[PDB]
This record gives sequence, C-alpha cells and structure tokens, in this order.
Amino acid sequence: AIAPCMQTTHSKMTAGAYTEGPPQPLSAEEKKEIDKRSVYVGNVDYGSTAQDLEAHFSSCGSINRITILCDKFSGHPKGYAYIEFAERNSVDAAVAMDETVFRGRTIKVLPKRTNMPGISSTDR
Amino acid sequence: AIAPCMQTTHSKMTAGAYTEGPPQPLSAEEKKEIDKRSVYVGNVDYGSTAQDLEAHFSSCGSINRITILCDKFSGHPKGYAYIEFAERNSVDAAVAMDETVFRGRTIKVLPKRTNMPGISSTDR
Repeated sequence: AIAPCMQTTHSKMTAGAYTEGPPQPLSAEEKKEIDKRSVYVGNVDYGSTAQDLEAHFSSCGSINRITILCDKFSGHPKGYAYIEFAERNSVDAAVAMDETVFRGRTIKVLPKRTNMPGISSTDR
Repeated sequence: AIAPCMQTTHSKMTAGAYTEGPPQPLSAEEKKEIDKRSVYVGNVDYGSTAQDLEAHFSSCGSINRITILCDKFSGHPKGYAYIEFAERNSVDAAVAMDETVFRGRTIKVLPKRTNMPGISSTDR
C-alpha cells in the first residue's frame, strides 16, 4: 500500500511567455484525441477541486488535462469539470460512473461531446 | 485546383460560449459581460485550489465564475485559471497584479474573453 505523504509537488514549469493566455501548445489533432477521451463531470461539489477530483478519476486511468468551471451565477458555486484523459480506455471507464453518487449528490459523467449533430465523417 | 465548396467564414471560439457541456448555455450577453470582467490567471501552481485562488482575487472584487484548467500532459501539473468577476471594477483591479508573486512564483493575470460560433438545437 503506497500512500503519498506530502511531497510530490512540482509545478515549476511556466514556459515563460508572460502572455501564456488560455492556450497550451497542442495541434488540432492533439485536441481531437483529448476530447475523444475526455469526460464531462458535472454537478461536482465545490469541495472536490482538482487534486480530489483527479484522485477519483485517476483510478480510471491517466489524466492529460482537466478543466473545471464553477458558476456563482447560481449564488452557490457549482462545479462542472471536463476531465481529459491520456487514453480512450480511461474515458470509457469513467463514463461507466455516469450516474454514480458522490459526496451525497448524484454527479453526471459522460464524454465531452462525441455525438452526431448531423453528418460527421473525418473523410468524405 | 479542386474546390467543391467556397468556404469563407470567421473563426469563432468554441469553448466557453458554445460548449457549456450538456447544460444549455446561459445568455449570450451574460457571457459577454462576464468575459469583459474576466481575467486570466496563469502559472498558478497545482498547489493552489479554487478556495485559495478566490480568496486572493476576492480581495479585489466579487467573483461570478471561475474556470481552472490544469495540464499534466507535460508531466508537470500546471494551472491556468480564468476568473470571471461580477464587476468591471474587479477585473481592472485584478489585472493590476499581472506582475506579482503568489505562493513563491510569479503569476500572470490579464483579461480573458470567449465568443460563440452559434447555438441552436433542432427538435424534429
């Protein structure tokens, strides 16, 4: 049984642009692959920020990126998070928890929009 | 050259104003006003979380929404956050901290803005 007791904190990577902004260096296809293996995690409690939130999903695979949005438009900050995994295995394993119950509330997890809003084909 | 279709349109942002995920996106202008009051907080490390992060910005105004994205595909888990305030006063006060040091590292804060490509749901 391995348990992280402090340490392991190392985020000293800024790239150094001083104008980083919203993006990260990914090609259009890096972006497609990540959303294909991304999930939407909604109605998450404000208590489950990135560290706690990843832990639950990390059991289903390896996380590549995560985006968490909290709206106080509702007075109470609600959380929605998009978890983007490294593998397709992980997304499929995560979506299986779609209607699981977490912290007393039922959360919802489904892929970050892989649906057909009409015709969709990479090559036509 | 073979041109089956003459395509000339404008590049509209997808994340933020379009994809709110499964929920239906709130008003277009609610979205505009929030961007106009939004800041980009980058280089925030994985050690900070939403509560801690809000506290620093809450000192400079009232937060309406926040979006935090952490990338770990680079191996190192990094953080970027978009803080959306309720007042324009707050965004201006927050951007004044563009050069500052938080948790021992220099972060970068400047205004954030998304836009919509068009939102419609076809019934039948």
